[PDB]
Amino acid sequence: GMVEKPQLKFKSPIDNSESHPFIPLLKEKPNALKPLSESLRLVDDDENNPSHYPHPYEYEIDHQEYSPEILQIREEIPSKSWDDSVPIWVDTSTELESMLEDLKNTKEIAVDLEHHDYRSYYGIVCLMQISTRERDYLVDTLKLRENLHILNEVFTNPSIVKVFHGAFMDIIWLQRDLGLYVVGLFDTYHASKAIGLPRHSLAYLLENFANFKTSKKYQLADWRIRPLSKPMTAAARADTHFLLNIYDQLRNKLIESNKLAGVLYESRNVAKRRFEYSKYRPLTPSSEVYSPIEKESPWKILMYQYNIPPEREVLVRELYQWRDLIARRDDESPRFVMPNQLLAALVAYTPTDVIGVVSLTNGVTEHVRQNAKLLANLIRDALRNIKNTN
Ligand SMILES: Nc1ncnc2c1ncn2[C@@H]1O[C@H](COP(=O)(O)O)[C@@H](O)[C@H]1O
Ligand SMILES: [Mn+2]
Ligand SMILES: [Zn+2]
Repeated sequence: GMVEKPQLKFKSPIDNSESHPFIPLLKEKPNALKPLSESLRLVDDDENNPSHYPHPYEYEIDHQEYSPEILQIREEIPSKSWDDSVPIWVDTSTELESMLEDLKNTKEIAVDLEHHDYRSYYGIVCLMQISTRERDYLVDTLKLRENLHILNEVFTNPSIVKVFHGAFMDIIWLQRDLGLYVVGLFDTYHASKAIGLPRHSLAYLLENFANFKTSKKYQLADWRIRPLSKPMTAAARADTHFLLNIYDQLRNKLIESNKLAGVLYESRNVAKRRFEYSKYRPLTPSSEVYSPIEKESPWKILMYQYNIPPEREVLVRELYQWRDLIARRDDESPRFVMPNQLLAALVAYTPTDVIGVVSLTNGVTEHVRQNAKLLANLIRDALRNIKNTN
């Protein structure tokens, strides 16, 4: 019901302090063209972007040649009958070792991930789905967070195609939490765009090429929950179960129209994307680097102007910074700690005692309840500074 925070069980404790640029969790580097040595270094300051570590597989992604059977129009392979097998649950190092052995014997695999960001500061990968032509695997990325790095042997093997649909964030999530990278990517989203299909979503593809109606009733679900519910297990399996066949049809159509190279180019760039803490994000925002984005109100005085008075912007900002520090401290998301509507509510009514803060017509969060005095003090200070100054 309450769902105990899975972070508590991680072997390596999370760090939201952000005292340095992101450091790749990679310790071993298979399918390497350039030693891991030249990898873990640093790219000292510059106007464009401040000191940071580079993408450990950037070289191979540019140099590693593609498997020849990707440039060939081949007979497509139908997805396996859904009922002919059960998804294989993987949450043990041994189960993980056998799946790995199995993945090494493929020409291509379909991959997907499920993520959670409400009860975590940066967020956490809760599930990984991997399909072969024969079976569907469901990987518990919470319980095997520290072990999953061994999949790099396949995820970076250019001889095996890894099919994802719109992997722009997956690539980010894979390195940030599991130190996994991808070399040999084929993005079906970029494939759909190149061909010019009317719609480019996974759901559109599943409905038209696999006759599977999808449900947006899980892109808001809590993937941290163990065990997975039947309907959630089915929805996760569906993201990769039909993908290899969709891959065949799109690949062939691309070759047939001479647009494959462009898709592979687009895919290599999705794979080269690097993760960095907002504190060290490059000045000019680009699609080559990902830094945490605020899923809420515009930094400081929001545009959702709940009729936010003039003199009350210092207050607004202190609330924002306070919220962020607490979120980072307890490793929670800002909205869990205090949603903008509530932050706005405090600014609008400016309660100055505990009673005023907890009885806010809007209702209150646990963090605001536990810090009611601090907030009432913070607010009282803000007012006094107003009546004063001018
Ligand atoms: N519509 C959405 N709103 C919010 N988060 C989403 C949405 N779609 C996907 N996500 C997040 O992205 C993860 C992967 O979704 P997908 O790319 O559709 O497999 C989910 O488990 C969510 O954490
Ligand atoms: Mn996905
Ligand atoms: Zn999914």
